[PDB]
Amino acid sequence: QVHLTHFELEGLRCLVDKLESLPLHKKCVPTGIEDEDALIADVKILLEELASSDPKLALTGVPIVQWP
Amino acid sequence: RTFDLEEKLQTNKYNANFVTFMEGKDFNVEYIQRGGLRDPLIFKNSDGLGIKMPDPDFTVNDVKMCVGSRRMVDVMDVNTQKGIEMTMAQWTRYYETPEEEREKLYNVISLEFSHTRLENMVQRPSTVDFIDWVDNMWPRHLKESQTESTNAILEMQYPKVQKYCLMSVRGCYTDFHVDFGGTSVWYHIHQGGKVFWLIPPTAHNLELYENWLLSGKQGDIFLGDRVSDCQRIELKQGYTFVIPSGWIHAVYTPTDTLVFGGNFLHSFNIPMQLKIYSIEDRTRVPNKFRYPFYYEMCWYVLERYVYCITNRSHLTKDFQKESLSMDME
Amino acid sequence: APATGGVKKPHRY
Ligand SMILES: O=C(O)CNC(=O)C(=O)O
Ligand code: NI
Repeated sequence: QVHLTHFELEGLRCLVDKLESLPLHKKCVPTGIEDEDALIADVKILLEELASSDPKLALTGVPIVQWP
Repeated sequence: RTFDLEEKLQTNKYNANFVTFMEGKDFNVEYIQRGGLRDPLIFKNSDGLGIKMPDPDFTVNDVKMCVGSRRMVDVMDVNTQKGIEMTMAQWTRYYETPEEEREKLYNVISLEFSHTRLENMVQRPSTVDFIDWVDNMWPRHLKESQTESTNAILEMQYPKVQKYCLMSVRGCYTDFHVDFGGTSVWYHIHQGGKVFWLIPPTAHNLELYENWLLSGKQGDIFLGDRVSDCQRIELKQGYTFVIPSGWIHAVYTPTDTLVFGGNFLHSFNIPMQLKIYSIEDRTRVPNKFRYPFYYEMCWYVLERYVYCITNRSHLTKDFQKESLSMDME
Repeated sequence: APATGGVKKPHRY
């Protein structure tokens, strides 16, 4: 129902494949993250669901990620 | 150094046109969304950028009184591109020494002045604030906890790379490089001027770049001669420059100059940001010249995206409670 | 002797 830019979608696919495939000693899972694996899984679903985002509707002029 | 810098400044051969000249009112998040911040940008004028700078006649000694006389600073020995270290009082004295009396050429490009008096005297372009991963992704309460104004890694609560004061004497050269972590760079000429050489990060050029670093003939090969298309371009006093991720650049200083700028990761060229990180890995760059907490920040980027869209948190209960408390301020 | 991070500098010669 929201529209990301392909820039982002492809970025976030790159990031998830990256982070997932680092070994334990290089993964750098930070203090605030609870379950990385559960995070990796949710990212992948999200990307499936957003794979069909419209390029023109993504140009909202405000970022998806903001503090409320 | 075995190539003639002066011909590199005099030749017409670096005649690519990669830079888009823009008005500040047009540099917004829609532009970023639309273009991926892929292009270098020049704002000849600061209108609509949202920047804030110090008094126009601000001096190096002014900088030192804000950051402290005894603050240790990284300096670059121009001749060797090696790093040394001195106090800001010493640096200030070098900088105030007459051209003909300075034995060596030294450059400072790495004074990060956040959490000092200087920090509130400088503001980046607004749009950067909307996209910088530090601001939008890093747990806020950690960023806010930062007290140390130096870059001591042990005291560092977030990737302290946002606000840098660069101070360069006539003659300074910085050889070709890419900013750490594939960070993008905003860069404001307060007094003086700079000459930049720009190479786009095509796969091919990044291959040459890495090979060049691994070869160690960096004093011997002017990298811009090794590529199909390179642009040399002058920034004048009051210009603002933005450099996208991965862009390979060198910089010369034709006159004593003061510059405020800084570095930032963003959500719109992640593939490149990862490419550059991996080049640093392979070429074995010491940690100290790298983006602090790189992968940690990437984990927080993922958590934010999943949270902002789906409203499912993957932060600990405590971290979630710290964020709620700040939401209620 | 405190180790630093986020030092901007190209490689040496
Ligand atoms: O100005 C200089 O000597 C070098 N500066 C940079 O490379 C930069 O801030 O990205
Ligand atoms: Ni640079």
